[PDB]
Amino acid sequence: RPDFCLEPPYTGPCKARIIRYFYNAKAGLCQTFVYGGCRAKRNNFKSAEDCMRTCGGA
Repeated sequence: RPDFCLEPPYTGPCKARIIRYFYNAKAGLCQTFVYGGCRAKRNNFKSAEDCMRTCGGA
């Protein structure tokens, strides 16, 4: 698995609130969180599917 698969949910400096998903290594699966709306990191997906296709083990 990559390193980015373990990044924290970085909302960004934007004060907006947008439901996004991320691989959460601290749970071991793809989960939802609130994201800001700028400076999206690698640890940021549009669905659990897409997260899985990207980083879902193998």
